[PDB]
Amino acid sequence: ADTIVAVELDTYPNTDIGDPSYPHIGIDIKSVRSKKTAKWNMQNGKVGTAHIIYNSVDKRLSAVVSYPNADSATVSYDVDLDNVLPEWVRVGLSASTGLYKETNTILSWSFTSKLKSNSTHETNALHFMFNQFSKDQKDLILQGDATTGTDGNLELTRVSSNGSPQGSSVGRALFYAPVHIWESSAVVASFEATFTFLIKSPDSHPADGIAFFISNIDSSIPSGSTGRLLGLFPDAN
Amino acid sequence: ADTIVAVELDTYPNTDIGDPSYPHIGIDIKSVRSKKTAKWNMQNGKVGTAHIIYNSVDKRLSAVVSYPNADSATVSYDVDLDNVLPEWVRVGLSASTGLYKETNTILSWSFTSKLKSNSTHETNALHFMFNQFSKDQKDLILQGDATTGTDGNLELTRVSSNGSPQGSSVGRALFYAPVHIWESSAVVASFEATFTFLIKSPDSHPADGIAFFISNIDSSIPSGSTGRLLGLFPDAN
Amino acid sequence: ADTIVAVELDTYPNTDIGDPSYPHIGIDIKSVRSKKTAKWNMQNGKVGTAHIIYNSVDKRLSAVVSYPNADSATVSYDVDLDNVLPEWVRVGLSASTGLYKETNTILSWSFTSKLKSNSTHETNALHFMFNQFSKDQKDLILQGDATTGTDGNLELTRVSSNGSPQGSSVGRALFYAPVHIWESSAVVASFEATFTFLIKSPDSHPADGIAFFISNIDSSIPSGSTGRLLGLFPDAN
Amino acid sequence: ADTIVAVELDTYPNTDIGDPSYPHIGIDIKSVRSKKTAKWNMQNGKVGTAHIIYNSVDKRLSAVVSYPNADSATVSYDVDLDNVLPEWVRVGLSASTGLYKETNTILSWSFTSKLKSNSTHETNALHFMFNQFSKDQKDLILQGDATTGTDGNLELTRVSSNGSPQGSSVGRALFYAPVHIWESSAVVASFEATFTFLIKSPDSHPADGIAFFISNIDSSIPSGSTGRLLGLFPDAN
Repeated sequence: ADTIVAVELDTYPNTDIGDPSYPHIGIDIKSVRSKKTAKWNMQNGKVGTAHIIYNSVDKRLSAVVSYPNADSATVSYDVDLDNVLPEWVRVGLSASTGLYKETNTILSWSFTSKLKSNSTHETNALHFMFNQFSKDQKDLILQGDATTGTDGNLELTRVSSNGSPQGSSVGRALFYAPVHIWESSAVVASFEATFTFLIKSPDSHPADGIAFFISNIDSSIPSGSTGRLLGLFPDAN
Repeated sequence: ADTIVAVELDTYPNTDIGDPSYPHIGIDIKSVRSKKTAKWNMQNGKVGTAHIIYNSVDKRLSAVVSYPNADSATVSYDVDLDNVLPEWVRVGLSASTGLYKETNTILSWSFTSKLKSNSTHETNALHFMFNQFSKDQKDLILQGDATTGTDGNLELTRVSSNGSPQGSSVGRALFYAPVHIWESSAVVASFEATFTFLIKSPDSHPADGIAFFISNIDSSIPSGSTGRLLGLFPDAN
Repeated sequence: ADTIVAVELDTYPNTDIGDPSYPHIGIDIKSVRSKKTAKWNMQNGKVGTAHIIYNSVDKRLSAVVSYPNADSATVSYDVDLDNVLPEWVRVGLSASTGLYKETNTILSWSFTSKLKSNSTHETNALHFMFNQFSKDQKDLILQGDATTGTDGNLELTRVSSNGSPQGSSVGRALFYAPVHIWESSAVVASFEATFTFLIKSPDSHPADGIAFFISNIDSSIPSGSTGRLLGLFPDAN
Repeated sequence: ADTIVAVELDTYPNTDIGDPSYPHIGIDIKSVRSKKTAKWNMQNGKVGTAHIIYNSVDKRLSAVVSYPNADSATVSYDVDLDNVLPEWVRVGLSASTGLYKETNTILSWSFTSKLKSNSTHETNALHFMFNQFSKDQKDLILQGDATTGTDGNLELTRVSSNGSPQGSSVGRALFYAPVHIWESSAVVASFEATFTFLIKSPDSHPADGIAFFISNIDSSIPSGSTGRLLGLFPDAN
């Protein structure tokens, strides 16, 4: 029943559901079948960085993903988020594995949201930055297999003692406080998110991916959303 | 049972419990009997601004209160907050009225918290800014008589339709997300808070005050904490 | 010879050079003949707010202008700033009067610029905020008739002792430090500017306007750029 | 003739001028003879981080220096900066070598300054962050042997082609824009600086150190200020 808007880092393409034949970054609006995609030259075992931006004037959701010493990949999609999401939402990170696997490690995550009203100097804002995750992270709602504190990192999916990633795993982390993305008097609403990740797999075909998402505040992991469903969607429709 | 650290803007001095004979700003550490106070030339009906700062290196809690076109009042107290408060806390605003009354209106509130670890570029941070309050403020926990949306403001205590403040009222507003003020690897922890208020009363002796406070995450208004207890303390001890 | 990109608040339309028949907001790219315009319901004597945003991924310059209690005006233009401006630029405010006049008062101005590289956590940033201007503002380059300190405000054009605006006046204020808007390794470059202004005139036809601009670092007021040229352009071509 | 306030990371103690017998961090107020010092367990070849903080209410300059996986060193000194420095200043980094040497590499540098007035919401601020230095850094004033762009870093002292540090070298980098640290209506003025450095030397006795400093805007490297004088002082008095 959840309303999901997500930017996915898809490591394992599922050609049967519309995905192109290569790893890619995509913009999902209420469906795992990305509205827009871009080729992503994913690097197994390297730390990458994803930047997501949006503003209510342009109504364009854009994302850039890069690795040090390499060219970046970019994808954009024209979408009015006020027509898709509710006034109050929660933001988070999600990841999954299935028959194929990979570590879905988050080393840092920052988010800034601003609502500027027509009143003079009337700016509402929220900003959080995690460069370090502790074992008891009270400002995060951890769902599924997600855990914090392992090396000061956030492990979205299960990783065994020896560091090996596990299959059929799903986990998400949402910021505790709801985020206001629309107000009747707002002249401009905008946000920017940044996260660094480490996707590693002993396999030649790692899976399934990581996604930054925005949802209704009471969002929970849908049943059997491991694998291609990224812990965000109930089905492949 | 709550653990309270507060900076109070005391409009009605209670000489019977140690308060000096004039309105004052004070620093309360687990007791309504301020550890330190400073004369405050309170102005009925004018908008004022309070700034509170602290850092774990200096271990000094300081606050400054001012009104436009006037000199400010300042108070400081040497206190190691790690020895008083738990690792995770919630921050908020509290106010009360008793036999004497006043409006306890908050027009804006900002807070910034930073935890810097010994790891290179390892900074965790939280920042929120409210310059406008809407009727349904989901990122705030409103307790007691506190309400939002009235003129885009936060009314900590009850105010009737005609704008007149009510007696025997108590209310608090806490930010939804818990705040991390200590971590084993932190080299410096600091915060700064700023809020603008409007205290107005048709009476010559307005009461009782507004306080910025930090407490255990599950803090609630103590029984019969109206009046001099500022919705923070269970007794005058 | 200067390279100018500007967002103008045009109070006096010059139909002879292409302007629509009403006050408007426009986006100027190296010419006073706006590439794009939008109707602006200017209010004589009221304080307004302008917000300008841009990012290198979307390559879209957008601006929103509003007044309290009123609907806002918005204008956007698709332009790659890297193809127009040099790597290093200076940002500022400009205003002019001619036969017709108005006060071109700036009460506040903020600017944030970010350059994010492909290196992990490699973010360069610049941010300044002026909510108050002092008589000797060393971090601003004042050109022409611009002065600071009058009521803690920045007066872009000459205003006499009695508060009356003067005709045939031109002035600009640029931030002292050059701003970096492009780097070979940058994956995303973005900026946002906000300023509050007070345009007042004893006349029914106030003139000429205020503009936020970006230019080459050594930019100076072109000869005879009073009136319609806004202290930015050498001619009306 | 310059007015200097500095926080030094002294790698080579000069017992003849008062320094303790070990590497240390010190707070210098117009003299190379530190007002206060603290033992610093310097690590040759490791990247460290220094944090400096101050505010006009407490009038206490504090600094913390740390390395990953190690305990930090801290030093504080009670000093009213308004009684030492002029209203407008420039901030920067300085370093030197003499008969003994070391690399004085800066990998990142951030600074935030705030001036809060008694007027409602009257906050002036300046913030810059360098996580990357380019060959032509126009927003920095480089003095002496200082250069940028080498590996995206700032080399305060001369380093040859093969990476070996050179002796008798001195260099400084100041932020281009002057910084306002006092205003007649300011109720609180504060700043915080953070920089990461890499001090490496092929020698067992590296020298001489790095210092974060604040000075009059027109400050220049004093004659023969190599070695123990850190490019900041004209003599050892």
